[PDB]
Amino acid sequence: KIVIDKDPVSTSFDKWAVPGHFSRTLAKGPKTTTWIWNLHADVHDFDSYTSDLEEVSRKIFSAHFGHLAVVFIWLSGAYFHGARFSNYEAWLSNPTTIKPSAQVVWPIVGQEILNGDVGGGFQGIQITSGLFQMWRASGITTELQLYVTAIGALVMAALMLFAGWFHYHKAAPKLEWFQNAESMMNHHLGGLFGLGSLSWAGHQIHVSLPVNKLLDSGVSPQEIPLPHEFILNKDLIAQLYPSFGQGLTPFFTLNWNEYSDFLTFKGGLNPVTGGLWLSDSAHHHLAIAVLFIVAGHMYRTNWGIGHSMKEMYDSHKGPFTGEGHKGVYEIFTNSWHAQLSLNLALFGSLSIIVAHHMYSMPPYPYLATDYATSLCLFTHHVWIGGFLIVGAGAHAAIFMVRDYDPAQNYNNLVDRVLRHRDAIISHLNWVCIFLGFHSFGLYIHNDTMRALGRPQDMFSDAAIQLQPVFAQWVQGVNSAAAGNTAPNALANASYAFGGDIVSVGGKVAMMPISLGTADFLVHHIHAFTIHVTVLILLKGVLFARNSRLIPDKANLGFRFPCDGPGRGGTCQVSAWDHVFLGLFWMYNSLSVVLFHFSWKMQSDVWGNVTADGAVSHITGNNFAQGAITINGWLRDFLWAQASQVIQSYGSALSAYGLMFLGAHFIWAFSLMFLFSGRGYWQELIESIVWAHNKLKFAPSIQPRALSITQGRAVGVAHYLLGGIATTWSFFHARIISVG
Amino acid sequence: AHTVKIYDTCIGCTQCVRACPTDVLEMVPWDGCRANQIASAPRTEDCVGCKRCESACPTDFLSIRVYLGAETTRSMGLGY
Amino acid sequence: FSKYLSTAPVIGTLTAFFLAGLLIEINRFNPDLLVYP
Amino acid sequence: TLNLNAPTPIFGGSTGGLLRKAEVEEFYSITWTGKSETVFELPTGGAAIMRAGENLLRLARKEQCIALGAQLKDKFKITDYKIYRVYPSGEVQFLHPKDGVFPEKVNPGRVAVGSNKRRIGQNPDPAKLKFKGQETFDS
Amino acid sequence: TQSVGEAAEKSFVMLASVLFAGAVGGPGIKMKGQGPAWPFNAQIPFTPSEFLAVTALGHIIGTGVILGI
Amino acid sequence: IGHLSTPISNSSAVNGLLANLPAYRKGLTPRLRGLEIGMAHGYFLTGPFVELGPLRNTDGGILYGSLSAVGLVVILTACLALYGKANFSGSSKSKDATLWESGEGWSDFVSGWLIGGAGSVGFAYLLLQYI
Amino acid sequence: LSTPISNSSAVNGLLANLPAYRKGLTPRLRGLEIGMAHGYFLTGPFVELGPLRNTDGGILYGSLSAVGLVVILTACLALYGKANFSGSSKSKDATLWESGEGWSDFVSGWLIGGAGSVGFAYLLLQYI
Ligand code: CLA
Ligand code: CLA
Ligand code: CLA
Ligand SMILES: CC1=C(/C=C/C(C)=C/C=C/C(C)=C/C=C/C=C(C)/C=C/C=C(C)/C=C/C2=C(C)CCCC2(C)C)C(C)(C)CCC1
Ligand code: SF4
Ligand code: SF4
Repeated sequence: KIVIDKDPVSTSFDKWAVPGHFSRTLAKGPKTTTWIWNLHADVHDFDSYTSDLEEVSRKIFSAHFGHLAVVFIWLSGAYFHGARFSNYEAWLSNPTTIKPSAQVVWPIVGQEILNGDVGGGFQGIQITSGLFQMWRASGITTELQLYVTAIGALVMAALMLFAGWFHYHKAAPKLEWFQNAESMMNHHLGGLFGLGSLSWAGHQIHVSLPVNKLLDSGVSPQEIPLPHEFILNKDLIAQLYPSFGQGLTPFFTLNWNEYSDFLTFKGGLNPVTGGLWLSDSAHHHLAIAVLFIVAGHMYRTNWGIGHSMKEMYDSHKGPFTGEGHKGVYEIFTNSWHAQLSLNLALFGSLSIIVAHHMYSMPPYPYLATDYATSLCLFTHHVWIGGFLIVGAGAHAAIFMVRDYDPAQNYNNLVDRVLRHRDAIISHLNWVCIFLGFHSFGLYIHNDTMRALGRPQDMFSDAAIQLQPVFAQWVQGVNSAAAGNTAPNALANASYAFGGDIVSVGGKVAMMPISLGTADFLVHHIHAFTIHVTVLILLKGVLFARNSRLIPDKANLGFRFPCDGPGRGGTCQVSAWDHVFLGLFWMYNSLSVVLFHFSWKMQSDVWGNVTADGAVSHITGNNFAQGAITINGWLRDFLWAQASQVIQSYGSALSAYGLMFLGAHFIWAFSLMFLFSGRGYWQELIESIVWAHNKLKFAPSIQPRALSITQGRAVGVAHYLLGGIATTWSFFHARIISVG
Repeated sequence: AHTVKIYDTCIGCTQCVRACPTDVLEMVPWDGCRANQIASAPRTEDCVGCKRCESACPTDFLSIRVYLGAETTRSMGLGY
Repeated sequence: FSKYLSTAPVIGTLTAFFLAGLLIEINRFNPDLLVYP
Repeated sequence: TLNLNAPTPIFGGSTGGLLRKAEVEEFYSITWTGKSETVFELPTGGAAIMRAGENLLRLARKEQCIALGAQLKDKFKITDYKIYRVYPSGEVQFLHPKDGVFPEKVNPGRVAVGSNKRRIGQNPDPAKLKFKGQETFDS
Repeated sequence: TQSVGEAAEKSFVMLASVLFAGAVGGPGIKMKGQGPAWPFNAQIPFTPSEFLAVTALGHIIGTGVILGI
Repeated sequence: IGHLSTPISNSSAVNGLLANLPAYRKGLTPRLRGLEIGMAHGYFLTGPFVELGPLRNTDGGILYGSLSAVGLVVILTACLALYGKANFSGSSKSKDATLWESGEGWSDFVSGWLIGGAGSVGFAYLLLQYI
Repeated sequence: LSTPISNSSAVNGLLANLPAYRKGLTPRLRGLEIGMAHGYFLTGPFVELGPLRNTDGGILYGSLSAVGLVVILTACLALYGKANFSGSSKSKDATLWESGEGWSDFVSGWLIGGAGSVGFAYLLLQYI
């Protein structure tokens, strides 16, 4: 059933003059200067002012369309700049030497050295986003195709923005339509996810597979036929993998083995291009198609059959759980914040899997050996992936203060988690400290025995070994599966577990990443910093309503700065300060993951292979006996590999060296806000608003200090911007030079 | 324990009394008019110094003031 | 409609636009204004 | 008068409540009468159930027996609650409402302890009570 | 085994396995206390009938770990 | 109540180890129940020192290694007695009068701990260097 | 016979909402969707497996066998009419299948629906 209100709010520019018209206290006017910061925080905080569960949902359904628009604007910005201001057509002629370049700089006051000698006949900034290998995978040959996508995106950008107008200002849906989660999962698995990969199978077979099989032979970008010509001409396509002469007729008599030529299970790297065989990804997305379509006929709708989720959670209850999942379906239909937290966790955690599965199984042609790009899609999606988990911890806490109800949730699983929340945290507290001693303290042991000249006493490979036997048995059994347990696979799932090396050009696409004592030592640091980031974020969710210290933390709101200096001091008791605290730990958690990844590849995995057959890597296998101490981590990774970012002056990398200093600046600026407090900086306004009153021009909006949380929030927002953009500039001006 | 003083600028609004999380304060009859009321702190041994009280006095400069003093088990809010 | 143009952030960027727009054309016009000639 | 034992609400849980301090010094308790079978968030975790009662629950501190009442009276409209602080290991029974009426309301007979008959800038200076045991903020 | 023997360090694997057995095989025995009792009537918090099984279970688990490593 | 009712809280087969250890036990005198603790913690403490030490491959590794094991215990019976001076100011009488609530046998616990804390320690040095 | 697939809501939806148990349909039209269903796949076996398959002519003759069973099945649907409904004797329920009440057009609703299926399904495999 689809029930609608027709035009609840019309098209007026009249409310645009009143900022804070959505709210109550801010639709009256500012009296201090914090009212700007009081405004600009709680704009898109939709249940802060709105009480109507139906109307608060209609805003969210509209605003997603606008967020769907701004990606499409941004996508067209990639697709438009890919045609005019790129060396893309030249790059398809030669994928090995010429670097992917877009964002050409205007010829002005000195930034015209950033349009360096990149290749082709071109001058621009060498980019590392991999759109060139995403358009070479998509089958794009001419530069006209990149143009028509951009307008083709821009019309979808405009169509999405009109649809957000159409569904709130014109046709607002109701809450009984919103709460139909079972029909929503049926379509989102069926339409979006089932027909997602099926349509991409519908692209990749008829479009990508011919023109990318030809470019492996590499006849010419111009001499490859246009993508519509492989549907018109029946003879032209069936020259290669000749099953199209049989048509859809093996597909319609269930004799599917006649498509063993384009819909296959090759399973390796395409040795000319270093990427995944696009035949497999056609069979992948076809198997993903049928798996998701039959996943979408599962939930109950208005045709009687199906699983209904209020029936499944009930009678999933055991003796160690009491009521089990009674009422947990009633949470996720009644609270957007509980939905956003779970939607965020498996969205960021998903993207870290994308970062892991893209460097070890490179999906794209000439993305693997282009070390400028194969690094930068790991470390970007890892970085996105940690920020969403911190957002998953935030809205989980916001559910606890404002949306969680102990009336409905008696003796079920949110009740029994909250009723043992010390046993969770204190055992989590122990395993945090246990992990810090037995991972980081194994470096301080390793620091000292090298400083004291006792390398028989450190933890190394030629020393007291800490062998990762579980990660070597898993790396063994996955590398000996093509033929035993995966027979129809030709080679393994990846060459990262085991097998021979592969080269494209003169550079290595993939080789088995080995795990010794130095890899055991770093993998527990990851396990340590993830458990602390859990511990900060988990404690924020669990103690969000009350604790032993404050019994009404639920009354003081999600985001309140302190309860004052009482009880010895209660500075940062709120759940928001836990999300504020976990942000640096997620900064600490991920930046060592990147430091593990970007150093392990350069010394052990990436590098230049001889035409004799052996590989000389970039930083030269130093990760074995150098990475076990901090001084080796400082010298041989941080000090040594930053030699190209501070020597970037006078070259086309010179914008990176400014940012490597420019992010060192902002990171220092953030320390001013975290280390200080409000009641100092307020009283410096009092002497200064004295002076602006002194010369008879004082602002009627009287200035005040920033709020303590805004002092906290600007201290972390400049910390991350100062810290990640340092790593952003370091990782760029390292791997553009040596790769 | 903390010291809680109540100054003579109290306007008997009762906001402070209803802000204390441990019930340290109460309103008492005032004799300057025999119609208004002033706040009192008969149980300062339970004051934790949270300062929620002072955040409730409307007057431009507090009628109730919390001066942190000797700390104790009760004032530190220990359940242990 | 023009009352929306009068508000704080739209005028804190469009006057930030032409004023930065003045410095940028005069440098493209007249490069390296280091000393008063 | 406490009436211990009054029947506690049917709970079964909470690692977070009434630990070893209660068996060496000064635990607490709160008494009220439940006018339904409604559920409420405890200061420990959340649920108990309000009985007919005679509803007593040995909480941890004073702050939790005060913040329960400011949660009871708003949600469940019950202003009959009668907190305590215990016998032998504790100090004073019936800590609230100390007058029988709620001490946010005004009542004849109370004492004005801790009143300063001045303004706060009208306090003496700490330069003026050097090596003098008179408190600066005290009358 | 840097300070001991090669066939001496098996005895730590075998004797841990008797403690690994009876720590989680011990609380699984439903009918306990059936005779006989200890030889010198030592009032000890298990029976020799039960404890012989743990040493038997420990001898099987220890054979699995020793041959497993 | 105060505690929580899981299906495994206060289970029998873990309580049989709990109420029969020589610190929660029934009839042992505080000279003697500190011996069974000191015999316990001492025998394994010469584990880590003799196979993980500064010198491990010498005459010489079990001997010197096991000096530090009894060299650790003497810092422990020190830490036991500073706990005795600071928790038992005159052994102030408390709710149970265990060995642990009210003291009454603490320097019999302390002296009992040091007997096996040197006795069991060298016994392994007998069992490691010889046998 | 009461557990579990005689009693489930997944079958009681599908059982009732077929045109032999559906309430709203008429005997010309509920013999039609019954006729449209069984007739449509009946061309399936013959065009793949017949007396001759590797011919022109394998789909023509396969569909020509397909209407052959149907015209016997009009007779079998009418000889269940001419035997079970002799004198149009009622019973204690009197649906379409208990007593007749719609049977003279139900034998042709199969004929319209069954041979209308093979006339439909011939132009999918042989043609288009
Ligand atoms: C089922 C998971 C899945 C996987 C592993 C892939 C893999 C791939 N996709 Mg495909 N795709 C999928 C489903 C998937 N697809 C779906 C559902 C859609 C519709 C939204 C698409 C639409 C699509 C387009 C338009 C394109 C690709 C492309 C590709 C290739 C590029 C690398 C990449 O995307 O990162 C790998 C991604 C992941 C590892 C995360 C998977 C995310 C899904 C939602 C997980 C679903 C959960 C699943 C049931 C359980 C797995 C959990 C976890 C292990 C992932 C790679 C072979 C590109 C290509 O053609 O390259 C040549 C390309 O242009 N995909
Ligand atoms: C590099 C600086 C630094 C260090 C060493 C620490 C250390 C710690 N943080 Mg902290 N943290 C830091 C910066 C640091 N943090 C910053 C900048 C922030 C602001 C965002 C925080 C915010 C933060 C939060 C929010 C939390 C922590 C927690 C922790 C503890 C984690 C558990 C652990 O590993 O215990 C083991 C200890 C170590 C690994 C420290 C090094 C010890 C060495 C290796 C051994 C000692 C050698 C020797 C014996 C020393 C004595 C010698 C002498 C007596 C002779 C640990 C003590 C968490 C916690 O408390 O969990 C229980 C926690 O939740 N920190
Ligand atoms: C500044 C004072 C100081 C001195 C002189 C030493 C000396 C020593 N330390 Mg160091 N240590 C110190 C402070 C000191 N430590 C501090 C402050 C820390 C914390 C950061 C450490 C952390 C540290 C560690 C982790 C280790 C040492 C070890 C050692 C020993 C190496 C050689 C050896 O074992 O011979 C071989 C000889 C023996 C093992 C036996 C020697 C005699 C033992 C110590 C005592 C025998 C019992 C004795 C009769 C009574 C107890 C002595 C006690 C009361 C003083 C050497 C005895 C290593 C060691 O072997 O520990 C024992 C070792 O692993 N130290
Ligand atoms: C594996 C396992 C386990 C176990 C472990 C443990 C618990 C161990 C311990 C053990 C131990 C810990 C042992 C002990 C032993 C001891 C000994 C056996 C010693 C001896 C001693 C002696 C001999 C002494 C005496 C003396 C003295 C006192 C003086 C005089 C002289 C002499 C020398 C005689 C468990 C169950 C947990 C669980 C499962 C797994
Ligand atoms: S102390 Fe403050 S809140 Fe209390 S009555 Fe006086 S002015 Fe009102
Ligand atoms: S400081 Fe806090 S506890 Fe003390 S009286 Fe004021 S509000 Fe109440």
